[PDB]
Amino acid sequence: MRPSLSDYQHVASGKVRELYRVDDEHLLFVATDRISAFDFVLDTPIPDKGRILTAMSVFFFGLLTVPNHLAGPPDDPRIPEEVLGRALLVRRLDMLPVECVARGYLTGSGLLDYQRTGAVCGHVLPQGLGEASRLDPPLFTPATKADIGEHDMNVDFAAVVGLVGAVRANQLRDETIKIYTRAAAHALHKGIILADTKFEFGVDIEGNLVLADEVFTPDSSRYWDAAHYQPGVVQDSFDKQFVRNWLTGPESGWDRASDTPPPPLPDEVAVATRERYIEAYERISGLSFSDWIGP
Repeated sequence: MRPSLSDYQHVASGKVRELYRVDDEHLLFVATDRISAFDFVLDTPIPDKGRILTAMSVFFFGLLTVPNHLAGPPDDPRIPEEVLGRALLVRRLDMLPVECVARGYLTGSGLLDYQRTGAVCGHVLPQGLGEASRLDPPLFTPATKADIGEHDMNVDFAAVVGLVGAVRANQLRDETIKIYTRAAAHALHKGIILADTKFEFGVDIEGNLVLADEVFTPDSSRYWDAAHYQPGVVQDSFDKQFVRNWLTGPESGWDRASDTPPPPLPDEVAVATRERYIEAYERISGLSFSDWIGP
């Protein structure tokens, strides 16, 4: 009753997720409890973070109408007991080499590019925008993965055409904006702003576009509390602000500008952070995390 994880072949690790081969046409997509802050994977895990983000991704896959890479239910017998609730059975796709990012608000590298050049990913914007400015319409701001440990590189629409084809590039742009708009409106209705989001897509055997990776997690998207949205200043991270504040506060003993690895988190900060994840999940999904499956 359920295989061991050791029965599958590890094929890729990210900082936070792992991928295993199940057979020629299926993979096991595993979320860990690791958390990243200031581009460091922290020493301290967040309990149940992997299960909560898996629950979130499954919810949004269900909410969206577009084809996705899920290949079975969250309790599929192919999933080992050890990763139950934080692993998904998915179909193998030919992945497209584009980070498909939508921005509803101007922050991070999008804001920085604008402040440097007046444009973001080929979009020449109005003068006078700033931190957390609302963008209307939302922008397609594609990026490509760089070297290990390097940030993704922002690129323009012509670069996407060169990567995947002219018609496919149009399709990626249209789908990215459409599904971001739907999910952002849903979340905002529940009091959470999805400020931006990153998608990865693949193509199936028939040439069909399929949404893959994870969707609208607080790792793939900037979550903000709508009740405190204030254009012109930096918005708190809904999920990670307790972690960021402790690390840069007087108790950590850590100098962020040293680029030395940060120290472990207090247990109470890790537990509070877990609670923020559960809060975001339950408010967005209308479901109870106590009903989500586990070992």
